[PDB]
Amino acid sequence: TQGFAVLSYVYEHELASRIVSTQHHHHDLSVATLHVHINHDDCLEIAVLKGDMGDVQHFADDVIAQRGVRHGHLQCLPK
Amino acid sequence: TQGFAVLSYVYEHEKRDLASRIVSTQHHHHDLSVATLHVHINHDDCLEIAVLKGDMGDVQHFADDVIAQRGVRHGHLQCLPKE
Amino acid sequence: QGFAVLSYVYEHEKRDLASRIVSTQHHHHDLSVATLHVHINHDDCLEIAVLKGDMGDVQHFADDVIAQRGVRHGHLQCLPKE
Amino acid sequence: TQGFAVLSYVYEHEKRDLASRIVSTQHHHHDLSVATLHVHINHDDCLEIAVLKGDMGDVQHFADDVIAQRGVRHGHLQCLPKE
Ligand SMILES: [Cu+2]
Ligand SMILES: [Cu+2]
Ligand SMILES: [Cu+2]
Ligand SMILES: [Cu+2]
Repeated sequence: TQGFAVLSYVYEHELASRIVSTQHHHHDLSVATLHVHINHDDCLEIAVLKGDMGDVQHFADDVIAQRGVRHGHLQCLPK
Repeated sequence: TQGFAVLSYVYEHEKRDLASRIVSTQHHHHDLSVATLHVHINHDDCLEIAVLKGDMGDVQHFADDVIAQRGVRHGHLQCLPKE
Repeated sequence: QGFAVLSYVYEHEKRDLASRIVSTQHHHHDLSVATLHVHINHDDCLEIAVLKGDMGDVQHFADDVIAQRGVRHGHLQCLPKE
Repeated sequence: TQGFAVLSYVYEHEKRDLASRIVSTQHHHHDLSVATLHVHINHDDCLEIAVLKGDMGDVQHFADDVIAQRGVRHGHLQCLPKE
């Protein structure tokens, strides 16, 4: 199954480097990411992903199952 | 003078006590920040586009500080002062 | 009192729908941070809007978007102040 | 020359035919359009930042056409050719 997906999460940046590195390990899955600096400590990120829905879960696992990542949510949009 | 601005730049996410520093200064100045768009342009390089809002002088000074970090390339500020 | 992530899919060529979505968003521009738009296919757009403010106001605003005829896959993640 | 580019511009959202044309052109050139960030800067005006990818001739021709529409203001292009 192919399609798009939306992966949102909150984290304390002071981890930011690890998450970007994690996304690049799957960068042909990534379309773009929106980042909002919600307070001095916390970041809100929303990554839009495109491709195989199995690759998507692996991306989401690598990000969401990390310590420090909160409020994770994956929405899949299969074709 | 108030307004908006678009600050863009490219950096290497591995060479990244820099990555930590870029996000850290945005947070120190988060009153200026609206939102940032990040595109992974290849395995090594990140394009970031930071939309800023506030006093154009403060925006300029902030942007210069970001661009002056070793490893930030293609640093570019487009100012949109209020009409 | 918090943030939220509003995400939805719609057909951009639907003139009344598209006009209504952006019109509601501009009426509540004070509750809006920024929106990411990605083109899904020839017909369909994916938008992700980050919202900020009172959770009541933010939810009512999101409901006004999601209730529009033609908005698909509408989803709201509320992120109340911690 | 392949690469990326950052195209930014401002327009009034009440110009519905202009708005529809901007998005329809992005979908027409879907290969060129990566993603777009939109900020509702006030009740009337929109700021959009489109990230583009492709041949720099194609990207610049696309940007010209957007900027050439009456009602598009503050049109700006930053070209990032492949390094
Ligand atoms: Cu942040
Ligand atoms: Cu990156
Ligand atoms: Cu679209
Ligand atoms: Cu707008």
